[PDB]
Amino acid sequence: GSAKDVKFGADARALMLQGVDLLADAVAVTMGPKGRTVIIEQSWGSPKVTKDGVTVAKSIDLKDKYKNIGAKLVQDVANNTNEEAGDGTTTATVLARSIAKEGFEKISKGANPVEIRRGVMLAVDAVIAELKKQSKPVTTPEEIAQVATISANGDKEIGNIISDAMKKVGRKGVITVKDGKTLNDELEIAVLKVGGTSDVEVNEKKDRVTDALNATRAAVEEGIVLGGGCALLRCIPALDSLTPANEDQKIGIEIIKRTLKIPAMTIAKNAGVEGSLIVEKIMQSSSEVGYDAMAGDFVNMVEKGIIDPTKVVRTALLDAAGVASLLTTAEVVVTEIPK
Amino acid sequence: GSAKDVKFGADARALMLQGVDLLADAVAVTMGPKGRTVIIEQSWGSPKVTKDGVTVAKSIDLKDKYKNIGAKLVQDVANNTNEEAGDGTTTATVLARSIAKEGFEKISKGANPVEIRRGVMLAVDAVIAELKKQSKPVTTPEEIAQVATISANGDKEIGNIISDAMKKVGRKGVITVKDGKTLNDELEIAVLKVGGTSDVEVNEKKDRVTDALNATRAAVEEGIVLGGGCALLRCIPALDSLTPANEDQKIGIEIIKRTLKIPAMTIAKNAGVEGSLIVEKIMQSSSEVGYDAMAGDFVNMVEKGIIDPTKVVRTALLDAAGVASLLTTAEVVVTEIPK
Amino acid sequence: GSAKDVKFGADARALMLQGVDLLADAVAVTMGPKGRTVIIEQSWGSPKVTKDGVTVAKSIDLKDKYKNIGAKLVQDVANNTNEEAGDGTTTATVLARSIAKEGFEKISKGANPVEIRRGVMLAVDAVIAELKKQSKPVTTPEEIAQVATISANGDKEIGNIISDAMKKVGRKGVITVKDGKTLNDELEIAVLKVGGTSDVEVNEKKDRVTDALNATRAAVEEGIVLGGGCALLRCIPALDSLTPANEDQKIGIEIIKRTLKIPAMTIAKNAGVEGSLIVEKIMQSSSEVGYDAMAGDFVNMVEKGIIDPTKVVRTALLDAAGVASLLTTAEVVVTEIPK
Amino acid sequence: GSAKDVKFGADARALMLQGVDLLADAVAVTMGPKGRTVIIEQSWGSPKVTKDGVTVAKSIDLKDKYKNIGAKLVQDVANNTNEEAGDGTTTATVLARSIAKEGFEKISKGANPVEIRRGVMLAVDAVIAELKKQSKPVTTPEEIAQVATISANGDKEIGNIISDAMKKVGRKGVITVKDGKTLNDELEIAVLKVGGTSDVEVNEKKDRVTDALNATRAAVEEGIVLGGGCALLRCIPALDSLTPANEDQKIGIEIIKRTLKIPAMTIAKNAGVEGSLIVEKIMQSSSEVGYDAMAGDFVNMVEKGIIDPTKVVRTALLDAAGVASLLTTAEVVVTEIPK
Amino acid sequence: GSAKDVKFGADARALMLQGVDLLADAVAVTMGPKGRTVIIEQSWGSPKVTKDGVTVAKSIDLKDKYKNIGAKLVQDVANNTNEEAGDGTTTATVLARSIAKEGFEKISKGANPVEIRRGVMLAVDAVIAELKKQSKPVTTPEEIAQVATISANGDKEIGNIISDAMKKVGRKGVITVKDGKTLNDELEIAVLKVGGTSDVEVNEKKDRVTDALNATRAAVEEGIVLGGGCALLRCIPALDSLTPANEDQKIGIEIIKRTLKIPAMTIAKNAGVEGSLIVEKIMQSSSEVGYDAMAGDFVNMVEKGIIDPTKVVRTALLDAAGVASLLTTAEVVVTEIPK
Ligand SMILES: Nc1ncnc2c1ncn2[C@@H]1O[C@H](COP(=O)(O)OP(=O)(O)O)[C@@H](O)[C@H]1O
Ligand SMILES: Nc1ncnc2c1ncn2[C@@H]1O[C@H](COP(=O)(O)OP(=O)(O)O)[C@@H](O)[C@H]1O
Ligand SMILES: Nc1ncnc2c1ncn2[C@@H]1O[C@H](COP(=O)(O)OP(=O)(O)O)[C@@H](O)[C@H]1O
Ligand SMILES: Nc1ncnc2c1ncn2[C@@H]1O[C@H](COP(=O)(O)OP(=O)(O)O)[C@@H](O)[C@H]1O
Ligand SMILES: Nc1ncnc2c1ncn2[C@@H]1O[C@H](COP(=O)(O)OP(=O)(O)O)[C@@H](O)[C@H]1O
Ligand SMILES: [K+]
Ligand SMILES: [K+]
Ligand SMILES: [K+]
Ligand SMILES: [K+]
Ligand SMILES: [K+]
Ligand SMILES: [Mg+2]
Ligand SMILES: [Mg+2]
Ligand SMILES: [Mg+2]
Ligand SMILES: [Mg+2]
Ligand SMILES: [Mg+2]
Repeated sequence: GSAKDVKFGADARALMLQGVDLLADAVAVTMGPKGRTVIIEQSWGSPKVTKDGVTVAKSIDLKDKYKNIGAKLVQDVANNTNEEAGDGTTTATVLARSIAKEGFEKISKGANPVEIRRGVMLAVDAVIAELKKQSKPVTTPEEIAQVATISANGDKEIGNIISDAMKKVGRKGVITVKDGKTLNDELEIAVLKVGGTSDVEVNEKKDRVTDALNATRAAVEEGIVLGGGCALLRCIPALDSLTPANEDQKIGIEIIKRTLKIPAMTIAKNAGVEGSLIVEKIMQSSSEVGYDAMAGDFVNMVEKGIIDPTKVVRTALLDAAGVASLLTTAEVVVTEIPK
Repeated sequence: GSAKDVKFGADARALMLQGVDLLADAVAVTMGPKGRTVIIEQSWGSPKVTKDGVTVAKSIDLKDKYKNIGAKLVQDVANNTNEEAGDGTTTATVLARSIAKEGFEKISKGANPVEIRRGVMLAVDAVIAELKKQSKPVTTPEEIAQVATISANGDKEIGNIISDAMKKVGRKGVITVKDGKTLNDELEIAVLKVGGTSDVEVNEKKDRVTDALNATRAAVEEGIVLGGGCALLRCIPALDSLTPANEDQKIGIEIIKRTLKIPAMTIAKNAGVEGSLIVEKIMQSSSEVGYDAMAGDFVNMVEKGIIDPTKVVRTALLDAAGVASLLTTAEVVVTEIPK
Repeated sequence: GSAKDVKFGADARALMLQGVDLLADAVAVTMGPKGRTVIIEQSWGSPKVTKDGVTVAKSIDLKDKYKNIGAKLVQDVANNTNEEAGDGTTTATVLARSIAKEGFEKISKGANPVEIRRGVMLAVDAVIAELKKQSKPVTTPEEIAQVATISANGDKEIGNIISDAMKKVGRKGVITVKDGKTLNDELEIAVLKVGGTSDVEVNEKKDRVTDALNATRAAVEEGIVLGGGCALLRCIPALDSLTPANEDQKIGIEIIKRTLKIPAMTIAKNAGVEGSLIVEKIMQSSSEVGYDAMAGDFVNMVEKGIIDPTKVVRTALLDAAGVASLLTTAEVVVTEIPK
Repeated sequence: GSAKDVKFGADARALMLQGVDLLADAVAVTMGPKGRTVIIEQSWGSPKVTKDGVTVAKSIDLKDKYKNIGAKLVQDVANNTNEEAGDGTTTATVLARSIAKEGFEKISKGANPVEIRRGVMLAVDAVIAELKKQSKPVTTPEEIAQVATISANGDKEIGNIISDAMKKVGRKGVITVKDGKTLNDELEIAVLKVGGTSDVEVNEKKDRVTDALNATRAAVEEGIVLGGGCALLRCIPALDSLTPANEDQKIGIEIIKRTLKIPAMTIAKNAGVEGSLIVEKIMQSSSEVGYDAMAGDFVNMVEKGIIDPTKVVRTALLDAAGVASLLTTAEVVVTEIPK
Repeated sequence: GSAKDVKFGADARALMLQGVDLLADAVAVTMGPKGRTVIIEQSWGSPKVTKDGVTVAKSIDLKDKYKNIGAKLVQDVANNTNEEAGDGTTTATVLARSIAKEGFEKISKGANPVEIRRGVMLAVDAVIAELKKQSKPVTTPEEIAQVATISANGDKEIGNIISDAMKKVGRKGVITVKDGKTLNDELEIAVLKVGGTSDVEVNEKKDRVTDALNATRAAVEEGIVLGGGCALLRCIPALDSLTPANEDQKIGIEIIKRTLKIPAMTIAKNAGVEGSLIVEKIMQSSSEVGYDAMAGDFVNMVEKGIIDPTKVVRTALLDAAGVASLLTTAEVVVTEIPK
């Protein structure tokens, strides 16, 4: 009914990529241990300070229709990752942005983006198989504490509290988080009360505790892989083994291969160092060796406790790859007229 | 009641042709195996990515009144083709655009567009008779699988699932598509669950599965002709045999004869090659020989499985020809004032 | 109550004649066998393509108040002709435009437009008497078929269907038209189902079938005269016989005499030839000889079947003449201020 | 849903710092004995004249979205300090502004604001421990009178009335303030009636009496420290003893160390003298020696009666530090479009 | 002739003070060893980078008429100081700004600014007498080297070159500066060639060499006092000894007494430390002890070589005080209308 504006070819792709880049640049400043926070103005009260990828993504709406379409697709990526895992939304956002950019710049007159998407799906399936091959189950409560601490932005006390809750009520016991009226966090028999002074602080801490609980639930329901994005880096040889069916599938496989390095470079970049050199030295190093951004040095991640649930990284990669690959098949964009 | 703007002669025809060209150019980028997708912004939620001709056509509304009139007529073509067949909307759209363009360009002071329309109807009846003469019934389930795969953008798994459903519940059994909550497609006794990661992917896959089911229902209800637009190409000698009654009917017959080459040229164009040379080599080739765009070579279509239901192409040609021929008879266009 | 704008003399007449000319030029492109169609944008859905004079006239509303007054008067002419006959609206529109133009052009300081209107009424009464003298009753079903075919824009099948209906249910039997769900027209016992592919096509065909039914009902309720506007051309000697009472009545008689040639010239003009030469050759020819526009040659009207009901032409001439003659008497025009 | 504006890096930090500086500069003109008042226009009646920090803070709302975000955060600081103590809102506001300013000015590419916030929390915990170590309980009613007088802007009669009320109904007795209909303050058995001539005067006096009652309740529920900001100045050696864990924690500790001098400097500034010299001479002086701004000379605070509840200063420092340190971690600010 | 705008009272004073503050804030960032540079856009070529006070002052012209009047007066101060000394323009600018500010702030209905100006003149005469009493003549070439190095922004090579030139051509010999075509500075028999790479660098170095030569010429023509603004700080007791004749002269004497501390505070402020504490510790210290900003510690000025010509400081103080005191007598300002 309403009048529509139709955009063709690389112009619409460029506008959507600008929107995706804006949303992903806003989200990616909160990734890793040395990541900052984002203040979102709240209409009815005090602003909200958050380090969560999905919370930042869902709060960004753009005036331009095509940039808003791209932003909405990235929000879909982040929301799907949040609902199916509870953690890993920033990683999914950066992976989706990388895949979308790689697919957009590789579109030519003779290229077939549908077969590129197919090759992306096969590459992601291979990477997921490698990740499942590289997982190790959680056998000790210390691993649970390490996972909770890593997912709580390196907070020892949150991990200790979650480990105590899992010891008290069992590994599969019901655990919930409710805001506390005191300065410190406490545990009741499980119910977690979050300490703080203002509502913004308790909300940020509650978001981090919820992320830690979701991540440790995923880590106990599935295996454990290395942290820092190195688990995704170790799957490049799996893609090297695969053979393409045609040129477009080769393009998609190379897109996924280039994207697999993105989380580690983002984590290093937030730490103030050069991500490319860090990733190159990680790949040249041994399989057990990774990069600690908080300490800023190459260590053994299992010993240091830098580990991630394999479910979180698996679902983040899958959602980001699927949505971005579907996006790259675009040729025409139809939007409503901005009345 | 409301004030009206009245436009005469070739100016209104040019404006309506511009609207038709815009809508058809938006639609035609999704035709054939190497066709891209279209993102349509949704008012209430995430945008919709589709490769369906009728879905793209129905979502385009223009501000200019005359361009909107042309777009509405092309939307009528696409909607009628979708309702009476369930597939072939893009072919009907491109055929309607071609017929409208040729009819508009052949209008002179002494020309009679009504007799041109009559000649167009005679030519289309002859082509439909030839298509019915060239059909072959479906006798093996492998033909059903080939038809479903071709109508599902070359997806082997969709064709296999539909063939399994037809084996289990019979050729005339009740089959429906419902969105799945898992990663892969599954069959229940028939009900199809569509796999995916996000809603956009499952919606696109559901649209393709519905297209495949409608096309295979048409293919079992009627005969089978060659794919790739070659079946419509083989009917040119039938038009050569026909004799006109006057000059206007000859003009209409030549309009239909030139339009018959449009689908194959569009399919080749989406593949990144020159449509004219492909169509010429197809016409010089044997009757069984057609052009495979995915493989990009001249093959035997029945052996390779590039086949189409004759009902789909028949109704697409009929609807497009009727509506476009009625359009070409225009001399005056009356629209409402854009208050 | 509301503020009014008052216009005097030839300026208001010129504006009103501009409005009348616009509406009549829009309507007259659909007159005769070689007439085109008009697309009218519909607010709630798809546009409507029509060849009907009254349908085109009723859909034109002008922003300018005086042009809209003229257009409204021409719409009155067309609607009265449609209601009292069911056919002949385009002929009435062109006759009304011609009479209004000649009446406006012949107004001077000493001229009396009321006596000119009186002379117009006497001339039209004489022409109607001549038309009644020249009529011949319908005695054979072939005449019914010819009348239906002529009134259905030369469609043989519509005339055959209507003749079959009149044979089945009698000449005065109840016959109605309802839209069909199939490709071809069919008859039930009388109910007519109209075939087609899209709603626009069935609507145009329904309008033509309704026109044919109304025209054949008029032709069976009254006599038959020659088609192509020749019947109105044959009444000029009747006006030559008449003697005026004063100068103004002579002016009116000459206005009607010049207007009597309008329909044939319009039919020839839509055929792409010179109307003046065709009318002159018809007048120099024999009484039985007329001009076939579809064949583009001078033939015998009765033998070829180009015949019209006398009631349709009689009422079209009467309505057009009355309204236009009343129109030409204007000196002052009062309109509302365009707030 | 609504369109959002996203600002990155130091620009958003500068805008929020401008908003914070505006609100804190408005608030800080009312600190100390030589502080002025603020008139806030009331929509429904006469304006309100107040010397209360939270009342001034809550009444300032800025049009610019980022400045409004900063102002809202400072309002959160002031409101939390008012709710948890009843007094010390101006001190909390100035401390929060100072901490936010130093945190913003120390942000670099390699700096980690989260670890800076951690160091700030450690330093504040150390300062709170020192304040608890330096407290002395209230043992005499003269101390209650001194605390009430200090918190009532040096009003002897308010302190005398509150001391009489505490003698009559006990230290923990229920005491409330109600506006009086007479010129002078009176006490009933406890209910305080505030004297005055106009509603503005009685409102200002009621605000000061409520502040005095809350402060003396805190002073009787906890210990007593030196006034004039000297108690917060005496805790710098406690920070000197502390050792950092890394560079960012050292930055945070130095931020808190520099902030600890803010209240005394502001009190001196409102008195028309140089705050830096006063603070330096206070630090060089003995522990019991502080600066009397009303007398404008260095005296013994306990003997002169310049004392503060330790709870008020403790909670003001804690709230200001927490909220400001959370603010300094900002990198991206998302606001609504000013429609 | 041209229309005039007249401003009365404190509004014009505030506008002129804003202009003076703008110019002085621009100039004062280049004072002391830790002073930055100023880039002034040149109309005909590359911009000019300078650390010279008069060069920055003369390049600032304001659009507002009253601010431009204040800026023009400060430019007069700087130009007179440059012409009569060759050095000390920044000190004169900051002294003039301080005197103007205190004079403007101390104007009341009963105050007499003319007698305040008189008291300022007596105070400045007393300070000049103290400066002449505290001077010591140059007896060694090492003192010449120290003076040249101090006036050349601590450049050892410039001081060495100037000392060599004075050894070669005598203490009163003719010495000039000409731009060099080589990378390093050289001396010919005296002519100084300034090294560098581009014109901006050689221009900045030439300005510093000219400043050093003018300062050492003044230092040999007159005595030597302590650097860092300590020489002006040591004259406060001389003002303490003076007795006023009335209240306005006391106000002027206190204005000069407060202004005498400005250069040292500015030098400390440019070094990133608190000027008030540095000045207080300098005044509490011994007469020979001053503050080295480059080393950032309290040292012996004569031994370290931080010395200034007494003529430069004397003329800077005299010019600044005279012009600013004349300015403070303002009551009415008349400007031209900005056509
Ligand atoms: N100390 C550390 N050194 C290196 N990498 C780390 C460290 N702590 C966490 N990480 C990595 O940073 C990621 C956490 O980023 P986060 O902000 O939680 O993004 P998301 O919410 O998308 O998981 C984890 O994948 C983890 O591997
Ligand atoms: N591999 C192939 N090679 C050549 N032509 C193909 C191939 N696959 C499908 N086609 C042709 O492309 C058409 C399908 O286009 P499609 O996007 O479904 O348009 P529509 O929806 O109008 O049918 C079919 O008519 C088929 O003949
Ligand atoms: N083949 C023909 N040759 C010449 N005149 C024709 C022919 N067919 C129809 N006509 C004339 O054209 C007229 C029909 O015009 P039409 O579009 O029906 O206008 P209206 O609706 O006002 O009758 C009839 O009066 C008839 O005499
Ligand atoms: N005579 C005085 N000399 C020095 N400091 C004082 C004097 N009276 C009060 N103060 C200080 O001023 C502060 C009171 O400021 P106030 O306006 O109450 O701010 P707040 O409402 O935030 O406490 C107290 O902390 C007290 O230490
Ligand atoms: N190392 C130093 N430590 C302290 N003061 C210094 C040092 N070097 C120079 N100064 C002081 O800084 C002043 C030089 O400032 P400058 O930029 O030359 O201003 P101006 O051009 O007005 O003299 C001198 O008066 C000198 O006393
Ligand atoms: K994050
Ligand atoms: K399609
Ligand atoms: K007509
Ligand atoms: K206050
Ligand atoms: K300088
Ligand atoms: Mg996380
Ligand atoms: Mg299809
Ligand atoms: Mg008709
Ligand atoms: Mg108080
Ligand atoms: Mg100098």
